[PDB]
Amino acid sequence: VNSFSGYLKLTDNVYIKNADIVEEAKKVKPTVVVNAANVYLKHGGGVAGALNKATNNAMQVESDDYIATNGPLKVGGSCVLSGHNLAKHCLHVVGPNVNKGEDIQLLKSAYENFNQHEVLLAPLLSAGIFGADPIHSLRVCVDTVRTNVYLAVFDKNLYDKLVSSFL
Ligand SMILES: OCc1nc2ncc(Br)cc2[nH]1
Repeated sequence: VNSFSGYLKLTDNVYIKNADIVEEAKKVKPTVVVNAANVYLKHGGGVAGALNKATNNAMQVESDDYIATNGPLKVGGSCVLSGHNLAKHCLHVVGPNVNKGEDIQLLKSAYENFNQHEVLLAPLLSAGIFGADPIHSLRVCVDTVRTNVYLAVFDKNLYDKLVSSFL
C-alpha cells in the first residue's frame, strides 16, 4: 500500500492521473520523482522548468555542479540527484527530443531507467515540448517499465485521450 490517490490502473504496474506533477510531488513526497531532463540538466521549461521552479532553483544549482563534475548525460540515460522539497530523490531521465532530431527508438532505453526503482512518480517521457506522441510514449512505458509507475498528466484533454485510446 502506498499514498498515491485517484489513479486509473492501466496494467499490473502502470497507473495514471490528470495532475500537476509538481503539486502531486509536494503532496505525496514520493521516494522518486522523475524529471523530463535534457542532457545538460538545463531545467528551462516543460516539466523540468516547473520542477526546478518549485525547488527555488536548488535543483538547477545541484545539476550544474553534477554536470561540471561528470559531463552531460546520454540521450536515453539518467542520473539520480536530490528530490529537494518534492521527493527523496529525483531521477533525471533524458528522453529523445523530437524537435532535435533524436531517434525515437531511444524512448525505450529512457524508460528502462525506471526499472531501477521500485515505485516512481513520473511524467510521460518525450511528451510535451520534447515533441513525441504522448500516446506512443504511454505504450512504450507500459511495454518497458516493470516497476510501479504513477504517471501524472498535466493536460486534462490529453489525459482523457490517453485513457480513452489505451489498449
Ligand atoms: O506547478 C506549476 C506547474 N507548471 C507546469 N508547467 C508545465 C508542466 Br508539464 C507542469 C507544471 N506545473
